Amino acid sequence: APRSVDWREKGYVTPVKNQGQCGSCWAFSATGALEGQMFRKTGRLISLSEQNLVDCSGPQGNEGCNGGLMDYAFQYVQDNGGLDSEESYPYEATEESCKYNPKYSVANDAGFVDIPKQEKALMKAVATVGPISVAIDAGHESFLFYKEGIYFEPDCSSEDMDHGVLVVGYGFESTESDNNKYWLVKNSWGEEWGMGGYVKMAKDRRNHCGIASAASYPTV
Ligand SMILES: *[C@@H](O)CNC(=O)OC(C)(C)C
Ligand code: NA
Ligand code: NA
Repeated sequence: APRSVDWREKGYVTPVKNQGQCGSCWAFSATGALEGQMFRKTGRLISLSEQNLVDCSGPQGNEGCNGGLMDYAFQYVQDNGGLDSEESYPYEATEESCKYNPKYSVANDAGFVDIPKQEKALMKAVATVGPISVAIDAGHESFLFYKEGIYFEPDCSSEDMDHGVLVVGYGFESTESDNNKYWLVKNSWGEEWGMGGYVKMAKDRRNHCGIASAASYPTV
């Protein structure tokens, strides 16, 4: 596979968004992955509505601001036959009744693909598909204050994830400890967090923070 990949350079990735004080991380991860696959299909980058997923994808198993799963969101889009644009169905950071309107749908999918729970399989998927939805353990103060560098948290769990994010690539940089490899991860806490809203997560350090344990993407 390539040693470095950055799907932002190829135009697959919208700007960083902010979920606010709602547990909708899973909706931002899913829109990010579908935004990439729709651009790969059509050549158009269109920002998609998280509020649409928060309000409407409960029948697929999601729970609004109390959590959800990207795969449940991809299933909703398939079941529903559409997903509205971000401009048409803006984000309010609170759960409300479903207001989906197919006239303003700009995306679709036909299911999704779950990646084997190995970082090597995640690398192959990032290298060949585009941005991938992933779940991580972000429940540590170090993750809140992250500014730059390769994030490594020794108390991070590989099994108990609490936050959905989006792998847009991977790469490397020389470090003190010679643990030089990272996943390039888009968060949804605004661009003031981390590095313009991105974080470099330690790669090939034993599935650090669980980044390869629930990885998937939508099929378009
Ligand atoms: C993020 O706002 C809420 N966390 C969440 O839904 O975690 C997973 C279920 C692990 C995606
Ligand atoms: Na919070
Ligand atoms: Na279903």
